[PDB]
Amino acid sequence: MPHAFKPGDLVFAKMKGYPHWPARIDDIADGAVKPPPNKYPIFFFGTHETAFLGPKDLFPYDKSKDKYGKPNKRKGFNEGLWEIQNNPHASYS
Repeated sequence: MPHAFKPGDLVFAKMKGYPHWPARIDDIADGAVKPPPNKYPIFFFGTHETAFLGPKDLFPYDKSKDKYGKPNKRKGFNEGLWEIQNNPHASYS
C-alpha cells in the first residue's frame, strides 16, 4: 500500500500555469529553511528550482510517467526528464 511522502520519492509536481514537471522530494539540510507545515521541499528537474508543495500537487512517478513523461517545449523540461530517468538521486550543485 501507499505511505506518506519521504525524501527521495520521485514525482511529477504540478504548479499553476505549468505542465506536470519532473521532480523529487528533497531532504532539509541542517541549518536550512523548513517548509511551511504540511508542505514538502520539491526539487524540480531540469530547471533545478525549489518550491514548497502539498500532496494534492504531487503525482508519484511510476504511476504517472506514461501520462506526463513526454517531451515538452518549456525551458528545462526535457533536461528534467533525462535527470529523473537517468540520475534522479544526484547532486545538482
